[PDB]
Amino acid sequence: AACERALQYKLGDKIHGFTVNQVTSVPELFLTAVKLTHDDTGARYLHLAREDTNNLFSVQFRTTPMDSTGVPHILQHTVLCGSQKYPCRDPFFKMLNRSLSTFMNAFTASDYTLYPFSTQNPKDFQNLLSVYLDATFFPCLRELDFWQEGWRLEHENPSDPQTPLVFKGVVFNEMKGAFTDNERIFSQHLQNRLLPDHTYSVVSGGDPLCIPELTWEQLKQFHATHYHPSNARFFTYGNFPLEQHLKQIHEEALSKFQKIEPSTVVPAQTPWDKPREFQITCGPDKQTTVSVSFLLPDITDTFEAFTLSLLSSLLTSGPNSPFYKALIESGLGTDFSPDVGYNGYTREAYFSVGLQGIVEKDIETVRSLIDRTIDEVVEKGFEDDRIEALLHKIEIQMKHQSTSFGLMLTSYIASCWNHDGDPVELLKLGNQLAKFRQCLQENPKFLQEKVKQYFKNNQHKLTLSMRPDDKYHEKQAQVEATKLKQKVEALSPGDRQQIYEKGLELRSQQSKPQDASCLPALKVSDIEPTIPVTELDVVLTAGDIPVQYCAQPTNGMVYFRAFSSLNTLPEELRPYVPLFCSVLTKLGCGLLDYREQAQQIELKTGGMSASPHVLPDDSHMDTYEQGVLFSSLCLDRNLPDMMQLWSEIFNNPCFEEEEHFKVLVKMTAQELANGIPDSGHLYASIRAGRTLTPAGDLQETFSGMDQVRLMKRIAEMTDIKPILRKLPRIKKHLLNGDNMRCSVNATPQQMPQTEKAVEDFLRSIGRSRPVRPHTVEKPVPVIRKLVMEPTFKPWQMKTHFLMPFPVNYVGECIRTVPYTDPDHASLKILARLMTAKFLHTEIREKGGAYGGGAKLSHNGIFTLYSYRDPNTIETLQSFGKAVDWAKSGKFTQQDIDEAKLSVFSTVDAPVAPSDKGMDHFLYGLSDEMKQAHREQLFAVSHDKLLAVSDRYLGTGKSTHGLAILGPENPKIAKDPSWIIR
Ligand SMILES: [Zn+2]
Repeated sequence: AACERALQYKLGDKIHGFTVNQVTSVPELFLTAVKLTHDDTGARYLHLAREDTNNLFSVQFRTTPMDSTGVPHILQHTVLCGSQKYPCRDPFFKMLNRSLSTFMNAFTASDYTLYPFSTQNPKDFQNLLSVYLDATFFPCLRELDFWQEGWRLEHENPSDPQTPLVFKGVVFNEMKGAFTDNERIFSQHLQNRLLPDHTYSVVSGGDPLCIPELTWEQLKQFHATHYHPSNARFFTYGNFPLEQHLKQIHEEALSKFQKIEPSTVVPAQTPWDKPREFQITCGPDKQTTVSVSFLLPDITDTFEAFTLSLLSSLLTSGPNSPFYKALIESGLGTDFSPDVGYNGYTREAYFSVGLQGIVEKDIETVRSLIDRTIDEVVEKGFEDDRIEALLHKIEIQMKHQSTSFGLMLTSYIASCWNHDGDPVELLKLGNQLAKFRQCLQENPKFLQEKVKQYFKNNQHKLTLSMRPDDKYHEKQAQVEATKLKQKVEALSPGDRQQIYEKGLELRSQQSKPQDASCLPALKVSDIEPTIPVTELDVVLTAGDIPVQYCAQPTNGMVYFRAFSSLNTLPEELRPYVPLFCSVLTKLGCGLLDYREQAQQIELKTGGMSASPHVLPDDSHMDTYEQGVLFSSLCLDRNLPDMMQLWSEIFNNPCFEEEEHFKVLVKMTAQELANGIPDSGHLYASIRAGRTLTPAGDLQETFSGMDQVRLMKRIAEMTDIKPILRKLPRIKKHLLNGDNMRCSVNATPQQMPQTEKAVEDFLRSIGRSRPVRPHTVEKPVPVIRKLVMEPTFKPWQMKTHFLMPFPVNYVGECIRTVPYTDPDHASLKILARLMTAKFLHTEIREKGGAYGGGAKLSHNGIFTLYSYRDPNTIETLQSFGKAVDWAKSGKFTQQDIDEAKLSVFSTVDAPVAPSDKGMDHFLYGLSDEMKQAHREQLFAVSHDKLLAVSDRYLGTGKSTHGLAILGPENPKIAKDPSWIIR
């Protein structure tokens, strides 16, 4: 075992230029931590040895911008554009298709940049390690790679210098879209105002109005100052041998450097003498946000950070928390303000609390309630059972097995490590918990004293309020048009000529097919021919309810799911099903009111939820399954309590709870509205697909813009009673055992108790004709009752949702073929091929959009999309040209092999013990069906790819749907084939 092998390392051991400084067992996480330092550079290393085949590498640099140009963000994009050992264009994106990685990305936080990848293949790991090391330490930083990724002046037609110069660039648009999210605007300003003295006062990602101030030389300087191994932290996780990692890191990078003292220290924020307050504005959607925030200690004091994080949870988490009762239940707002709770990304942490959706006349009342709540907590402290619930919640987080543990761990330790803290102390949760408990036993006023010290008597307090401006982005555009004009007018004739020539040069480099034989690569033969079979046992229970049991190493956790059909539900009630689902476990049950119920759920489970699903059939486009998925998890010992809760929720849910219902509705509506820009492409594609299949229509109703708008309507109702009365009607057709199947994932030793607890639940719920005339029994590989609409006819629609956004989100959906159709595998390969070889270049590289690609869903919907796109019309035109390119067959066998690697990267991604058997449980596909599909994927050839392109994607071949979220577009507005919404 990897963790055992690492215990053999001794202090003082020398390995490939590193010295072992510490070896620590962390048995609660089944791992051994090895701390090392590189001898010559002083670079810090942490290896977490654990029996996990999904290994991760990351390198972290302390990056401290002193302006809002976004230099560390733009640098992060640019280092991935070519390096000394791999000078070809775009090593990172190319490696995405030459690898079987489980994760490959890069992130820029406020004061660090982090470069992680993960994979379960050891050769692949070495390959990706060499590319990442070369990119971060020896990057090309070519002027034109920057122009592409950062910002540039470019003629609207690069080969026509009489066309106007405009701003373009990937990060430029990425950040425009990031600050389309009004919570992100608030969150950025909060940090900037609370920590105004140093690096934390600026916009590290890039303020769009500041980006064009960035120069190429500034970009290179920032790299020279921050990207030295003395300024870095190296991290590996998993069961691959440490020695090979150290050998690569030393020989390919660190051996070329000597020790420096980096000029990258982030100094302490000097505490204020008196609180401050500020007001800002932000875009339209009466709706004022206000928060109060407090500066907290240095996160490098790990136990104090741990204590304050838990304290922040006690203060703000759930309907029983003091701030929830005082602020959310007050009905003064819709939801908590952004970044509520503990914020520990910055050298000094901070706590924040407040509300959004408040009428401006209520700001002072909110501020007063915040102060009154603090005084009350100081005086009365916290309920002991809530503290037990929190410690229980942490136990669940400790025991639950995830597939991305390495990524979670490096992200969790990053900020503390950034400021020379000790990441190993962060891993010792058992110690931290025990010390926290001992601190409660020894001082009964421990938490009260902490609240008094950090909240009541703390002068470093910020009140920030934000109010919408209906012309927010318009004013930004006007300022941008202004700055553009100033730059352009300043151009000498030589400058204009340089811009023209370099623009043409960049376009050429973006167009010319290039040799990539530089990069390492796996081969298709490195893909496993078959997959391990999933073992499950289906037992008919409580008569004829099928229950699926899947024994897994869940580490003492039980995962329960029940699926209940929607086939008997009157169709008029369908749009209210998502609302029903969101409040079902939150309104109280039986003798438990909503507060008692929340406490029991927090104390006894890791969560209990219901959600509506539409599950497409594997063989027929116009057949689907519809129902509600009930999902929960708990520790072994709490299983009977969990099922008792499910029994009460199914039998006696509190549908008379009108007050709390209104709170939940307004929270849900607020959250759905806030999340639109971040998921803009998803909303576009859901709309575009809604007229293509019966399932698609239902999905729009459940989770599309229609559902967002319905929730917003409901949240504005003066009398919510007519809605509330629909809930019992829904309960009647759903909360029973008439059309149900369940699943259980647990350890084989926990299985026997679980079968009994599950049987009792099923016997405890109600028992004893589909509203659709055509229902069909589809046996598995459990009879599922599906809806088929044999007279469904797809039709084309084009919808433009007018949004006050500075960028666009575009979706085009095309009806193709279901999973078991042999052409499905070809279309799946084609989606990645088109993304990698056409769409990424046209839409992102040339266009400047943050994202552009194609994908194929299980339902057979082929979707082309863009994300944070400055274009609309040109993007739709590129979709058409992508199809023309596919039909031309102008791609190589190597391009196809790379598309396969990419697809299999996704398809063969690790599945958590809790999620095993879910493919079978939900979609009813057996291992035999998946393996057949896998073989079809392996057999996809060049001739098949051009055939399916012509057969399904060509004009007039299949039905298409289109949707756009974005601002006014004159051309679309004048086209009567477009619906404006
Ligand atoms: Zn970025």
